[PDB]
Amino acid sequence: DRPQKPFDKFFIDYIGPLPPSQGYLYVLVVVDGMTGFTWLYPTKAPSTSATVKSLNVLTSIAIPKVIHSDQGAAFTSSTFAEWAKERGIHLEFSTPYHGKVERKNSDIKRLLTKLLVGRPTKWYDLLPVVQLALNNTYSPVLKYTPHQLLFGIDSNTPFANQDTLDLTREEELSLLQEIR
Amino acid sequence: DRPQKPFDKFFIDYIGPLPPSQGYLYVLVVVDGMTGFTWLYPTKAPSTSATVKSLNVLTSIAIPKVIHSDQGAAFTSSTFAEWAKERGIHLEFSTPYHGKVERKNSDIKRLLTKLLVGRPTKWYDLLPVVQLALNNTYSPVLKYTPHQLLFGIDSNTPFANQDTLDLTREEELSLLQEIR
Amino acid sequence: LDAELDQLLQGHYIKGYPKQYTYFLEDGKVKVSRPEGVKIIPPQSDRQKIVLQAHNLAHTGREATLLKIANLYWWPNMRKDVVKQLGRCQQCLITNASNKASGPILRPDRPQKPFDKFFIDYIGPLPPSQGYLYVLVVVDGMTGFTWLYPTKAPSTSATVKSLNVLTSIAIPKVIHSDQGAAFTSSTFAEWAKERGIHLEFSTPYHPQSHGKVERKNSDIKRLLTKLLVGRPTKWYDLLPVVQLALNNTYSPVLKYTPHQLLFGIDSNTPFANQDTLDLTREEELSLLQEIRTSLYHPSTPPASSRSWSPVVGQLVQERVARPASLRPRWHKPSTVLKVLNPRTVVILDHLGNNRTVSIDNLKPTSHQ
Amino acid sequence: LDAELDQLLQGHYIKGYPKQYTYFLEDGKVKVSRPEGVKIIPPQSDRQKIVLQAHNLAHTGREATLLKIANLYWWPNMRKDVVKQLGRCQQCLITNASNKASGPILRPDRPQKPFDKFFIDYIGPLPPSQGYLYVLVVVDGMTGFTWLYPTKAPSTSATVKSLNVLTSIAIPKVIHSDQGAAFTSSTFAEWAKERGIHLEFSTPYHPQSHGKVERKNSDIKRLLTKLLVGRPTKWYDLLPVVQLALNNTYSPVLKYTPHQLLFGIDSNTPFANQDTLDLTREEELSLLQEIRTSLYHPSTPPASSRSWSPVVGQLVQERVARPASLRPRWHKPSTVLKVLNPRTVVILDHLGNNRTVSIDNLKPTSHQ
DNA sequence: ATTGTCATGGAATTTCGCA
DNA sequence: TGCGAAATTCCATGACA
DNA sequence: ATTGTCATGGAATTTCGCA
DNA sequence: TGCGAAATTCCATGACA
Ligand SMILES: CCN1C[C@H](C)n2c(c(O)c3c(=O)n(Cc4ccc(F)c(Cl)c4)nc(C(=O)NC)c32)C1=O
Ligand SMILES: CCN1C[C@H](C)n2c(c(O)c3c(=O)n(Cc4ccc(F)c(Cl)c4)nc(C(=O)NC)c32)C1=O
Ligand SMILES: [Mg+2]
Ligand SMILES: [Mg+2]
Ligand SMILES: [Mg+2]
Ligand SMILES: [Mg+2]
Ligand SMILES: [Mg+2]
Ligand SMILES: [Mg+2]
Ligand SMILES: [N+]
Ligand SMILES: [N+]
Ligand SMILES: [Zn+2]
Ligand SMILES: [Zn+2]
Repeated sequence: DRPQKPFDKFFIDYIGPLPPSQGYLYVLVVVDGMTGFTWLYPTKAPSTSATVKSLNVLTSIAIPKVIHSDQGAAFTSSTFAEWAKERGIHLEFSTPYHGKVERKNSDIKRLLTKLLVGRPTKWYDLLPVVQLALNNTYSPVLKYTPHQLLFGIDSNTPFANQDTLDLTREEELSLLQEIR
Repeated sequence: DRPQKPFDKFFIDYIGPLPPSQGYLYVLVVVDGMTGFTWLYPTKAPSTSATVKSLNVLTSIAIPKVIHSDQGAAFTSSTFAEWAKERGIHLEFSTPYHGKVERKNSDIKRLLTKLLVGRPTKWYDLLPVVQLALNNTYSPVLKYTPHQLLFGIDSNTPFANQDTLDLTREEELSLLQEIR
Repeated sequence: LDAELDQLLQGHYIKGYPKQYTYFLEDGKVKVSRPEGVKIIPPQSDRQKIVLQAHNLAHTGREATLLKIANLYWWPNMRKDVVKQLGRCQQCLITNASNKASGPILRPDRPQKPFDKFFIDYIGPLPPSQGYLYVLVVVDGMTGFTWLYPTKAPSTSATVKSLNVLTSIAIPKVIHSDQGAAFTSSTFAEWAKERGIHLEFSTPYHPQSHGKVERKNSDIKRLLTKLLVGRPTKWYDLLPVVQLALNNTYSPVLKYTPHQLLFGIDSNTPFANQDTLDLTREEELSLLQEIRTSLYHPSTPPASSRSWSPVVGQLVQERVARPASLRPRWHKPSTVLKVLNPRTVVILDHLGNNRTVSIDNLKPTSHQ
Repeated sequence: LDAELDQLLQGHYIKGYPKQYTYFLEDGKVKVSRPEGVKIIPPQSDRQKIVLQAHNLAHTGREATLLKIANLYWWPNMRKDVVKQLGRCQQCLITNASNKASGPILRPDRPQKPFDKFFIDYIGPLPPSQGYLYVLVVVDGMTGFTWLYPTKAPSTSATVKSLNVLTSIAIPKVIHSDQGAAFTSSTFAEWAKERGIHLEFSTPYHPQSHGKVERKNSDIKRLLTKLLVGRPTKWYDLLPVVQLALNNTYSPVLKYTPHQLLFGIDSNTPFANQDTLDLTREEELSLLQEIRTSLYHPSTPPASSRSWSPVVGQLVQERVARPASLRPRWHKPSTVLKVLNPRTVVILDHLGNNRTVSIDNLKPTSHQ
């Protein structure tokens, strides 16, 4: 069995609805399996159309051999199937209702929630820095960040301040005022 | 005494009034002394202004050392004197009331009169051919046309048909109908 | 196809396939173990389609196309199949640049006499001056002697009016010009024929062909510029001054002014040359005929190391004259009918018209 | 003046005036009998005015000016007085062309890492497509890897929006560009500083300085053209295709695609290279670091036979960037403050500002 | 106080297949 | 240890407003 | 069934003044 | 029959839309 590589498998998934930001509500999340590198895309809906529009941008930089997702409607549509077939991408689905990627996805949700407090509406603009944070974050398992593994070099934005990622008592009470 | 040359002396004089042609009435006649070459200029009047405007065209091609004329008002004005002085041209006047040039001037008047019959009004357009005729006309005294003497070559318009230059019985009676 | 590849698998020899390599089946495909790794040998019938796929990714030339293919495949003489395809890609042929230079320029003989040939052209539009916008420039081929006429438009009628004034002095055998609308109109042709003048046209969009007048344009603009420094660009009143100034300027290689070449004696202008003061006009004209025949004539320069020269029957492409944005710079291939000289040809353009054309507006079609 | 010429007439010797010639008075002027004929020797005090008259007829250079003068005059060392005058003619100095070539180009080292330096530029305006008119082109210096963004204008704000999308992936140390309004605005500088990015600017009107991106523009337009042959010029939907196509094209001199240089492995694109299938990612990244350091680097070419190179304190002239019709192509002379490298200088422009400037936009002022 | 570049396709040169 | 032909490298040419 | 040119100013080469 | 310096010639460079 040949070793795991970048572009072997992209894991995609939607996050949202979120509070409106520049008219956007969701985030398409793409994580490369091998490097753990994350790309994020703001969408107005978790539809096949929004997915294609978003992945079209990504696939003009790099094309995965395999896309993996859950059985979200956007991903199981025949339009999405046709789109993938045109690009020679194999689609892969986890069975309904049930490592490195799973952890990364957790970090994203948690990192997002920590920043949409006091400014639940300014996240559109924050996406670039979210990604840079995520991709220049040290991996405990491998000795390297996703940046390092994708490009084979150090980054010019090392995030040496490994941030709390937890909610302070200020934010815990400010988040329970948000729902109210 | 050094030999006579082109541009040594230009002989100028006015002919007219003529019947209107394109609003022009006179002809300024310029004959180079040595070569017998003729340049003609249509003017609206025999004034210093019209002379300067005309000679300005000629003197952008060749400048005479000496201009010779009779004591026409246009030539004896102080404006014309100033004009000549600016260009380093010596002015020369024949005494009031009294060779090669004299003959050429005769030919011009005669050639003009032969052509302003049946079309006393179309002479403006004929000036170019008048000049070409005059300048490619064989000189009995020297073996050469003015063209040949100015440029040192044969012309591409040789006027081998040395024309009558006289008035036919048709033109004699057609000229006495013109005055009537 | 599958036939050739069968013989190959059972150890037999086929021409082109080196026998010293191990050929095998795997995943239902004929493979071979080459020093750079294992490549698939597609059947001959598959190959054209593969090359096309490779090439079309970015419409790449020989090597870049080959490098894509070599990633997955090997077969004998790959580049021949690549080149075959490049030669058939209309988009590549009409869009790519040439990488061959024209042969060295010709230096045609100087016209023998004043008035043998005029070169004419328009300069402009210039800033408005007295309502004029253009200059008609007329250059006598033998002497360099030049006449300037201001015009409102680069039109036949303004050309006709100006040339009537000029041809009062002398009539030229030939007037040579580019293919501007002013000079190619039938009205101008009638004007020429009327006077025994033959019109000669440069090949289209090749101003070098009448380089004498083009070069004089430069001097005219240069002197106008110097004279107008720090003033408003009122050039109309300067035309006559520039004419006179240039006609009486020495060419250092010639040691003569165009005026001297025309007349054999300076007129009353500053610093008039006095050397022939003691000769008769006849002696002067004799020395002139002599000076005119012994003028320096430049020679054709060495060819660049990668020049091309036209051959009858060759495929060549005319340069698009005014290519729109994002459109090809070259016309479809055409055929050389006649080689007029090593720098000029007649082509048949696929429409098919005859067109006489400068080599500088041609490239040889690549990959035959 | 009249003193020197007095000694001369009474047979005495003066330095510069060869004693072997017969000098005399005539018409109240000192003359001499030279092999070419009899010339007037004007007094020293007259000479400057004479040269000026000669030169001003047509603002002629050395020889053509001399030839006018020599018609009437002789004095010792005429050309020195001619040259003195040419060097003082503002109109000639700012209008004439240079006849010296720049020194040979530099071939700066390839940036060492991806993301060390971006070269950026706009292409356009192009035909309208979905209301877009321009393309922002971003080229990574080390890899050649390229990003394309359609814009409505070549503005800071469209640049900022595009670069925010790009810098989501990685932040570069330096972004290098020409001095277009979009890149020099203070808004863009704040955007750069905010992110630790240093802005580096090419010298004005010298697109060679950032030749990487300029050259990529060519390939972008070339591929767009080929793809649009026989269709209307709807390029917007093609940008992504062109980006991907070019990033995965081999440079034949390099034997790599920009994608390979960026990632060390092909993604799932046609004809993906399979050579490192058996290496671990870590082994692959190790071979990559190695490939990156051993890429062909071109060398500085031989100088042309008549090149000039800048020296501190030299008078030079900046090229006018957008010369109006009939206006000089060169600025007034200025002084080289510093020679940054043999191809770039700082000059003081008579105003006097410091300007950093390409040698290609300079000529050395003639006649010192 | 900064700096040309690189696809292209014939030609030149090197390597390959074989002996 | 050397041949003919294929493969590879070399590199002038031209175009980026 | 047509075609580059030539001012320019440092450099290279030739000629001059003198012996 | 040779020197130093002036004169002349040579010629690459660039611009004619
Ligand atoms: C419409 C008919 N027509 C055709 C073209 C437009 N054309 C006409 C001109 O007079 C010129 C012209 O002077 N130059 C300047 C130039 C450029 C390079 C050179 F080597 C030289 Cl000797 C001269 N260029 C062009 C041209 O072809 N530009 C692309 C040109 C013309 O009248
Ligand atoms: C306004 C700021 N600005 C300044 C000038 C206008 N500029 C800008 C550009 O992007 C370019 C450009 O791409 N090219 C094309 C070109 C020509 C020759 C070459 F060698 C290369 Cl490497 C590229 N030319 C110019 C120019 O200077 N024309 C005279 C240019 C720019 O943005
Ligand atoms: Mg989901
Ligand atoms: Mg009278
Ligand atoms: Mg023209
Ligand atoms: Mg022209
Ligand atoms: Mg630009
Ligand atoms: Mg550019
Ligand atoms: N010829
Ligand atoms: N460097
Ligand atoms: Zn193609
Ligand atoms: Zn001047």
